[PDB]
Amino acid sequence: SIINFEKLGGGASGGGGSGGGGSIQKTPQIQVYSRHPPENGKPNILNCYVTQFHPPHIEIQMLKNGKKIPKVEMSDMSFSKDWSFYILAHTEFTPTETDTYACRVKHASMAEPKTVYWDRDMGPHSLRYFVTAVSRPGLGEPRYMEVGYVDDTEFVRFDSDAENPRYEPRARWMEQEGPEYWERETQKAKGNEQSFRVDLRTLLGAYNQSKGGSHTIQVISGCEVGSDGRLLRGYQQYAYDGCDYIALNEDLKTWTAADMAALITKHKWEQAGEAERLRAYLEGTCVEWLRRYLKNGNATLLRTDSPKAHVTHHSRPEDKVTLRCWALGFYPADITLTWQLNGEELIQDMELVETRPAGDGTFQKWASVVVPLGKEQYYTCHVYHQGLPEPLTLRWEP
Repeated sequence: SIINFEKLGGGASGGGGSGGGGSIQKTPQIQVYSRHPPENGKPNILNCYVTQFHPPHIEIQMLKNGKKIPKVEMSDMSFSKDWSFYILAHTEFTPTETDTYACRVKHASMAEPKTVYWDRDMGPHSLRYFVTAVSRPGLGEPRYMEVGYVDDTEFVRFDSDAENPRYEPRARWMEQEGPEYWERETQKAKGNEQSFRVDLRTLLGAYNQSKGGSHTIQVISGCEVGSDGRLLRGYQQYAYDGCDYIALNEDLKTWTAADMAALITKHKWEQAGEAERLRAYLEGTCVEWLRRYLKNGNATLLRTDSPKAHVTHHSRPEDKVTLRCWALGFYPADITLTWQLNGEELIQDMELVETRPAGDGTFQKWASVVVPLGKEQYYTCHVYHQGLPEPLTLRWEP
Protein backbone atom coordinates (compact mmCIF):
# COMPACT_ATOMS: atom_id res chain seq x y z
CA SER A 1 0.00 0.00 0.00
CA ILE A 2 1.45 3.35 -1.06
CA ILE A 3 1.92 6.00 1.62
CA ASN A 4 -0.36 9.03 1.76
CA PHE A 5 1.80 11.86 0.46
CA GLU A 6 2.42 15.15 2.22
CA LYS A 7 2.44 18.37 0.17
CA LEU A 8 5.84 19.74 -0.93
CA GLY A 9 4.42 23.17 -0.08
CA GLY A 10 7.47 25.17 -1.19
CA GLY A 11 7.44 28.81 -2.31
CA ALA A 12 10.62 30.26 -3.88
CA SER A 13 13.70 29.19 -5.87
CA GLY A 14 15.82 31.85 -7.55
CA GLY A 15 16.03 30.47 -11.08
CA GLY A 16 19.60 29.38 -10.45
CA GLY A 17 19.24 26.38 -12.74
CA SER A 18 21.22 23.73 -10.85
CA GLY A 19 19.38 20.43 -11.30
CA GLY A 20 16.07 20.14 -9.49
CA GLY A 21 13.29 21.31 -11.80
CA GLY A 22 12.19 23.24 -14.86
CA SER A 23 12.79 21.93 -18.37
CA ILE A 24 16.11 20.03 -19.15
CA GLN A 25 14.90 17.46 -21.71
CA LYS A 26 16.26 13.99 -22.41
CA THR A 27 16.34 12.65 -25.98
CA PRO A 28 14.58 9.36 -26.67
CA GLN A 29 16.54 6.22 -27.61
CA ILE A 30 14.75 3.98 -30.11
CA GLN A 31 14.92 0.32 -31.14
CA VAL A 32 12.83 -1.24 -33.93
CA TYR A 33 12.64 -5.03 -34.02
CA SER A 34 10.34 -8.01 -34.56
CA ARG A 35 8.96 -10.05 -31.66
CA HIS A 36 9.78 -13.24 -33.55
CA PRO A 37 12.48 -14.13 -36.09
CA PRO A 38 11.42 -12.54 -39.39
CA GLU A 39 10.31 -15.04 -42.01
CA ASN A 40 8.84 -13.67 -45.23
CA GLY A 41 5.15 -14.35 -45.54
CA LYS A 42 4.64 -15.19 -41.85
CA PRO A 43 2.60 -12.88 -39.54
CA ASN A 44 4.69 -11.38 -36.77
CA ILE A 45 4.77 -8.33 -34.54
CA LEU A 46 6.98 -5.29 -35.04
CA ASN A 47 8.06 -3.31 -31.96
CA CYS A 48 9.22 0.26 -31.44
CA TYR A 49 10.77 0.48 -27.99
CA VAL A 50 11.26 4.06 -26.85
CA THR A 51 13.28 4.88 -23.79
CA GLN A 52 15.22 7.51 -21.88
CA PHE A 53 12.99 10.51 -22.69
CA HIS A 54 11.74 13.50 -20.69
CA PRO A 55 9.19 15.20 -20.67
CA PRO A 56 6.72 12.26 -20.87
CA HIS A 57 4.66 13.70 -23.75
CA ILE A 58 5.67 11.92 -26.93
CA GLU A 59 4.24 10.98 -30.36
CA ILE A 60 4.98 7.63 -31.96
CA GLN A 61 4.07 6.40 -35.42
CA MET A 62 5.16 3.34 -37.32
CA LEU A 63 5.55 3.46 -41.09
CA LYS A 64 5.38 0.91 -43.91
CA ASN A 65 7.18 2.05 -47.07
CA GLY A 66 6.87 5.64 -45.88
CA LYS A 67 3.14 5.41 -45.14
CA LYS A 68 1.76 5.61 -41.61
CA ILE A 69 0.43 2.31 -40.28
CA PRO A 70 -3.07 3.05 -38.91
CA LYS A 71 -3.25 0.31 -36.29
CA VAL A 72 -0.43 0.76 -33.76
CA GLU A 73 -0.91 -0.35 -30.17
CA MET A 74 0.75 1.43 -27.26
CA SER A 75 1.78 -0.10 -23.96
CA ASP A 76 1.17 1.88 -20.79
CA MET A 77 3.95 4.33 -19.98
CA SER A 78 6.47 3.82 -17.14
CA PHE A 79 9.65 5.55 -15.93
CA SER A 80 13.07 4.33 -14.75
CA LYS A 81 15.12 4.97 -11.65
CA ASP A 82 16.82 7.84 -13.51
CA TRP A 83 13.35 9.40 -13.96
CA SER A 84 13.35 8.94 -17.75
CA PHE A 85 10.22 7.42 -19.34
CA TYR A 86 9.82 4.40 -21.57
CA ILE A 87 7.06 2.84 -23.64
CA LEU A 88 6.53 0.11 -26.21
CA ALA A 89 4.63 0.61 -29.44
CA HIS A 90 3.90 -2.36 -31.64
CA THR A 91 1.90 -3.49 -34.63
CA GLU A 92 1.05 -6.71 -36.40
CA PHE A 93 2.83 -7.17 -39.71
CA THR A 94 3.91 -9.76 -42.24
CA PRO A 95 7.42 -9.04 -43.45
CA THR A 96 8.47 -9.51 -47.05
CA GLU A 97 11.84 -9.24 -48.68
CA THR A 98 11.43 -5.64 -49.86
CA ASP A 99 8.95 -3.76 -47.62
CA THR A 100 10.71 -1.27 -45.36
CA TYR A 101 9.41 -0.48 -41.90
CA ALA A 102 10.22 2.35 -39.59
CA CYS A 103 9.23 4.03 -36.40
CA ARG A 104 8.96 7.81 -36.24
CA VAL A 105 9.15 9.65 -32.95
CA LYS A 106 8.28 13.28 -32.20
CA HIS A 107 9.52 14.70 -28.88
CA ALA A 108 10.25 18.19 -27.52
CA SER A 109 13.93 17.29 -27.07
CA MET A 110 14.48 17.14 -30.83
CA ALA A 111 13.89 19.91 -33.41
CA GLU A 112 12.45 17.41 -35.86
CA PRO A 113 10.95 13.91 -35.67
CA LYS A 114 13.46 11.08 -35.56
CA THR A 115 12.80 8.22 -37.97
CA VAL A 116 14.48 4.87 -37.27
CA TYR A 117 14.30 2.11 -39.84
CA TRP A 118 13.93 -1.52 -39.04
CA ASP A 119 16.95 -3.49 -40.16
CA ARG A 120 16.47 -7.27 -40.30
CA ASP A 121 20.19 -7.75 -40.94
CA MET A 122 21.16 -6.28 -37.55
CA GLY A 123 17.15 -13.12 -2.17
CA PRO A 124 15.92 -9.66 -1.17
CA HIS A 125 12.58 -8.24 -2.24
CA SER A 126 11.23 -4.77 -2.74
CA LEU A 127 7.90 -2.95 -2.74
CA ARG A 128 8.16 0.34 -4.64
CA TYR A 129 5.76 2.90 -5.92
CA PHE A 130 6.50 5.07 -8.94
CA VAL A 131 4.37 8.18 -9.06
CA THR A 132 3.78 10.64 -11.88
CA ALA A 133 1.84 13.92 -11.79
CA VAL A 134 1.87 15.81 -15.11
CA SER A 135 0.17 19.18 -15.62
CA ARG A 136 -1.43 19.67 -19.06
CA PRO A 137 -2.40 23.28 -19.75
CA GLY A 138 -4.96 23.25 -22.55
CA LEU A 139 -5.54 19.51 -22.38
CA GLY A 140 -7.48 19.21 -19.13
CA GLU A 141 -6.62 18.25 -15.55
CA PRO A 142 -3.16 16.96 -14.57
CA ARG A 143 -2.61 13.29 -15.27
CA TYR A 144 -1.88 11.35 -12.09
CA MET A 145 -0.50 7.82 -11.82
CA GLU A 146 0.70 5.43 -9.14
CA VAL A 147 2.42 2.24 -10.35
CA GLY A 148 3.56 -0.35 -7.84
CA TYR A 149 6.28 -2.94 -8.19
CA VAL A 150 7.27 -5.94 -6.15
CA ASP A 151 10.82 -6.97 -7.03
CA ASP A 152 10.64 -4.81 -10.16
CA THR A 153 7.47 -6.31 -11.62
CA GLU A 154 4.41 -4.05 -11.95
CA PHE A 155 1.59 -5.47 -9.82
CA VAL A 156 -0.85 -2.54 -9.39
CA ARG A 157 -1.65 0.66 -11.33
CA PHE A 158 -3.82 3.75 -10.86
CA ASP A 159 -4.22 6.08 -13.85
CA SER A 160 -6.45 9.16 -13.59
CA ASP A 161 -7.02 9.13 -17.35
CA ALA A 162 -9.67 6.39 -17.11
CA GLU A 163 -13.27 7.60 -16.61
CA ASN A 164 -13.91 6.09 -13.18
CA PRO A 165 -10.15 5.70 -12.48
CA ARG A 166 -9.63 2.85 -10.05
CA TYR A 167 -6.66 0.97 -8.70
CA GLU A 168 -6.40 -2.08 -10.96
CA PRO A 169 -4.43 -5.32 -10.48
CA ARG A 170 -1.57 -5.71 -12.95
CA ALA A 171 -0.45 -9.18 -11.91
CA ARG A 172 -3.09 -11.95 -11.83
CA TRP A 173 -2.04 -13.11 -8.36
CA MET A 174 -3.32 -9.76 -7.08
CA GLU A 175 -6.88 -10.75 -7.93
CA GLN A 176 -6.72 -12.52 -4.55
CA GLU A 177 -7.35 -9.16 -2.90
CA GLY A 178 -10.97 -8.38 -2.10
CA PRO A 179 -13.06 -5.29 -2.98
CA GLU A 180 -12.17 -3.53 0.27
CA TYR A 181 -8.51 -3.43 -0.64
CA TRP A 182 -9.23 -1.96 -4.08
CA GLU A 183 -11.73 0.64 -2.85
CA ARG A 184 -9.33 1.73 -0.11
CA GLU A 185 -6.36 2.00 -2.46
CA THR A 186 -8.47 3.87 -5.03
CA GLN A 187 -9.65 6.44 -2.48
CA LYS A 188 -6.11 6.92 -1.16
CA ALA A 189 -4.96 7.43 -4.78
CA LYS A 190 -7.56 10.15 -5.30
CA GLY A 191 -6.48 11.84 -2.10
CA ASN A 192 -2.82 11.75 -3.26
CA GLU A 193 -3.84 13.09 -6.69
CA GLN A 194 -5.15 16.24 -4.99
CA SER A 195 -1.90 16.89 -3.11
CA PHE A 196 0.07 16.61 -6.34
CA ARG A 197 -2.40 18.88 -8.16
CA VAL A 198 -1.66 21.51 -5.50
CA ASP A 199 2.08 20.86 -5.49
CA LEU A 200 2.27 21.41 -9.25
CA ARG A 201 0.70 24.87 -8.84
CA THR A 202 3.00 25.61 -5.91
CA LEU A 203 6.10 24.68 -7.86
CA LEU A 204 5.15 26.94 -10.79
CA GLY A 205 5.51 29.81 -8.37
CA ALA A 206 8.59 28.39 -6.69
CA TYR A 207 10.33 28.26 -10.07
CA ASN A 208 8.74 31.34 -11.66
CA GLN A 209 7.32 29.34 -14.54
CA SER A 210 4.49 30.01 -17.00
CA LYS A 211 0.98 28.73 -16.33
CA GLY A 212 0.96 27.51 -19.91
CA GLY A 213 3.83 25.07 -19.57
CA SER A 214 3.61 21.37 -18.79
CA HIS A 215 5.54 20.11 -15.74
CA THR A 216 6.14 16.81 -13.98
CA ILE A 217 6.56 15.74 -10.38
CA GLN A 218 7.75 12.12 -9.93
CA VAL A 219 8.34 10.09 -6.79
CA ILE A 220 9.95 6.74 -6.00
CA SER A 221 8.78 5.51 -2.57
CA GLY A 222 9.32 2.16 -0.99
CA CYS A 223 11.22 -0.47 0.84
CA GLU A 224 13.92 -3.01 0.07
CA VAL A 225 13.88 -6.05 2.38
CA GLY A 226 16.38 -8.81 3.23
CA SER A 227 15.76 -12.57 2.99
CA ASP A 228 15.13 -12.52 6.74
CA GLY A 229 12.31 -10.04 6.15
CA ARG A 230 14.14 -7.08 7.70
CA LEU A 231 14.37 -3.64 6.08
CA LEU A 232 17.62 -3.05 4.21
CA ARG A 233 16.72 0.29 2.65
CA GLY A 234 13.88 2.80 2.60
CA TYR A 235 13.25 5.24 -0.26
CA GLN A 236 11.33 8.48 -0.62
CA GLN A 237 12.74 10.48 -3.50
CA TYR A 238 11.22 13.28 -5.57
CA ALA A 239 12.01 14.83 -8.96
CA TYR A 240 10.58 17.90 -10.69
CA ASP A 241 10.73 17.94 -14.51
CA GLY A 242 13.14 15.02 -14.50
CA CYS A 243 15.67 16.39 -12.01
CA ASP A 244 16.24 15.36 -8.38
CA TYR A 245 14.29 17.63 -6.06
CA ILE A 246 14.44 16.12 -2.56
CA ALA A 247 15.14 12.68 -1.01
CA LEU A 248 15.15 10.96 2.39
CA ASN A 249 18.69 9.94 3.34
CA GLU A 250 19.61 6.35 4.24
CA ASP A 251 19.38 7.27 7.93
CA LEU A 252 15.62 7.81 7.47
CA LYS A 253 15.95 10.95 9.56
CA THR A 254 17.42 13.65 7.34
CA TRP A 255 16.77 15.05 3.83
CA THR A 256 18.95 16.08 0.90
CA ALA A 257 17.50 18.95 -1.13
CA ALA A 258 18.79 19.47 -4.68
CA ASP A 259 18.04 23.18 -5.23
CA MET A 260 16.69 26.29 -3.49
CA ALA A 261 13.03 25.48 -3.97
CA ALA A 262 13.60 22.05 -2.36
CA LEU A 263 15.20 23.78 0.64
CA ILE A 264 11.83 25.32 1.45
CA THR A 265 10.32 21.80 1.40
CA LYS A 266 13.17 20.38 3.51
CA HIS A 267 12.56 22.95 6.24
CA LYS A 268 8.78 22.43 6.18
CA TRP A 269 9.20 18.65 6.46
CA GLU A 270 11.83 18.96 9.19
CA GLN A 271 9.54 21.22 11.21
CA ALA A 272 6.59 18.87 10.72
CA GLY A 273 8.53 15.69 11.41
CA GLU A 274 7.88 14.25 7.96
CA ALA A 275 10.96 11.99 8.19
CA GLU A 276 9.65 10.44 11.38
CA ARG A 277 6.31 9.68 9.65
CA LEU A 278 8.13 8.06 6.70
CA ARG A 279 10.51 6.03 8.83
CA ALA A 280 7.48 4.51 10.54
CA TYR A 281 5.82 3.66 7.22
CA LEU A 282 9.02 2.27 5.71
CA GLU A 283 10.04 0.12 8.69
CA GLY A 284 6.57 -1.23 9.40
CA THR A 285 3.65 -0.63 7.06
CA CYS A 286 5.71 -1.00 3.86
CA VAL A 287 7.40 -4.24 4.94
CA GLU A 288 4.14 -5.71 6.24
CA TRP A 289 2.49 -5.00 2.94
CA LEU A 290 5.39 -6.51 0.99
CA ARG A 291 5.04 -9.82 2.90
CA ARG A 292 1.31 -9.75 2.30
CA TYR A 293 1.90 -9.36 -1.47
CA LEU A 294 4.69 -11.92 -1.60
CA LYS A 295 2.19 -14.37 -0.07
CA ASN A 296 0.09 -13.99 -3.22
CA GLY A 297 2.95 -13.80 -5.75
CA ASN A 298 6.38 -14.92 -4.52
CA ALA A 299 6.07 -18.11 -6.62
CA THR A 300 5.29 -16.07 -9.70
CA LEU A 301 8.08 -13.60 -8.97
CA LEU A 302 10.64 -16.47 -8.79
CA ARG A 303 9.73 -17.99 -12.15
CA THR A 304 12.39 -17.90 -14.86
CA ASP A 305 12.43 -18.55 -18.61
CA SER A 306 15.81 -19.54 -19.98
CA PRO A 307 17.15 -17.74 -23.02
CA LYS A 308 17.19 -19.61 -26.31
CA ALA A 309 20.42 -18.59 -28.01
CA HIS A 310 22.09 -18.80 -31.39
CA VAL A 311 24.72 -17.05 -33.46
CA THR A 312 24.07 -15.38 -36.81
CA HIS A 313 26.66 -14.60 -39.50
CA HIS A 314 26.85 -11.30 -41.43
CA SER A 315 29.12 -9.89 -44.12
CA ARG A 316 31.21 -6.79 -43.54
CA PRO A 317 33.45 -4.68 -45.85
CA GLU A 318 36.53 -6.62 -47.09
CA ASP A 319 37.96 -9.52 -45.07
CA LYS A 320 35.57 -9.16 -42.13
CA VAL A 321 32.34 -10.65 -40.77
CA THR A 322 30.01 -9.91 -37.93
CA LEU A 323 29.07 -12.57 -35.46
CA ARG A 324 25.90 -11.72 -33.58
CA CYS A 325 24.93 -13.69 -30.49
CA TRP A 326 21.21 -13.73 -29.76
CA ALA A 327 19.43 -14.40 -26.43
CA LEU A 328 15.65 -14.76 -26.89
CA GLY A 329 12.54 -15.44 -24.83
CA PHE A 330 14.14 -15.02 -21.42
CA TYR A 331 12.79 -13.79 -18.09
CA PRO A 332 13.57 -11.95 -15.96
CA ALA A 333 15.39 -9.24 -17.96
CA ASP A 334 18.77 -9.41 -16.23
CA ILE A 335 21.25 -11.18 -18.53
CA THR A 336 24.86 -10.97 -19.67
CA LEU A 337 26.18 -11.70 -23.14
CA THR A 338 29.92 -11.88 -23.80
CA TRP A 339 32.22 -12.73 -26.68
CA GLN A 340 35.54 -14.41 -25.98
CA LEU A 341 38.61 -14.77 -28.13
CA ASN A 342 40.58 -17.73 -26.82
CA GLY A 343 39.59 -17.30 -23.18
CA GLU A 344 39.58 -13.53 -22.97
CA GLU A 345 36.33 -11.54 -22.83
CA LEU A 346 36.22 -8.97 -25.61
CA ILE A 347 35.55 -5.25 -25.20
CA GLN A 348 36.78 -3.12 -28.10
CA ASP A 349 35.27 -4.76 -31.20
CA MET A 350 31.91 -5.54 -29.58
CA GLU A 351 28.41 -4.09 -29.92
CA LEU A 352 25.41 -4.59 -27.62
CA VAL A 353 21.81 -3.44 -27.66
CA GLU A 354 19.95 -2.64 -24.47
CA THR A 355 17.84 -5.55 -23.23
CA ARG A 356 14.38 -5.04 -24.68
CA PRO A 357 10.81 -6.45 -24.25
CA ALA A 358 9.58 -8.88 -26.90
CA GLY A 359 6.09 -7.73 -26.01
CA ASP A 360 4.87 -11.08 -24.65
CA GLY A 361 6.43 -10.81 -21.23
CA THR A 362 9.87 -12.06 -22.27
CA PHE A 363 13.05 -10.23 -23.23
CA GLN A 364 15.68 -10.11 -25.97
CA LYS A 365 19.30 -9.00 -26.31
CA TRP A 366 22.19 -9.46 -28.68
CA ALA A 367 25.93 -8.93 -28.77
CA SER A 368 28.12 -8.83 -31.84
CA VAL A 369 31.86 -8.76 -32.64
CA VAL A 370 33.61 -7.98 -35.92
CA VAL A 371 36.14 -10.71 -36.74
CA PRO A 372 38.32 -11.81 -39.70
CA LEU A 373 36.79 -13.94 -42.43
CA GLY A 374 38.01 -17.45 -41.72
CA LYS A 375 38.49 -16.88 -37.96
CA GLU A 376 34.92 -17.43 -36.84
CA GLN A 377 35.78 -20.65 -35.03
CA TYR A 378 38.19 -18.75 -32.74
CA TYR A 379 35.33 -16.98 -30.95
CA THR A 380 32.68 -18.11 -28.50
CA CYS A 381 29.64 -16.36 -27.13
CA HIS A 382 28.70 -16.87 -23.52
CA VAL A 383 25.20 -16.38 -22.12
CA TYR A 384 24.66 -15.99 -18.37
CA HIS A 385 21.16 -16.07 -17.00
CA GLN A 386 19.60 -17.13 -13.74
CA GLY A 387 17.23 -19.44 -15.58
CA LEU A 388 20.01 -21.65 -16.93
CA PRO A 389 21.44 -24.67 -15.07
CA GLU A 390 24.80 -23.31 -16.26
CA PRO A 391 26.08 -20.62 -18.67
CA LEU A 392 25.62 -21.33 -22.37
CA THR A 393 28.68 -21.30 -24.62
CA LEU A 394 28.13 -21.21 -28.35
CA ARG A 395 29.96 -20.73 -31.62
CA TRP A 396 29.06 -19.86 -35.19
CA GLU A 397 27.92 -23.13 -36.75
CA PRO A 398 27.86 -23.09 -40.59
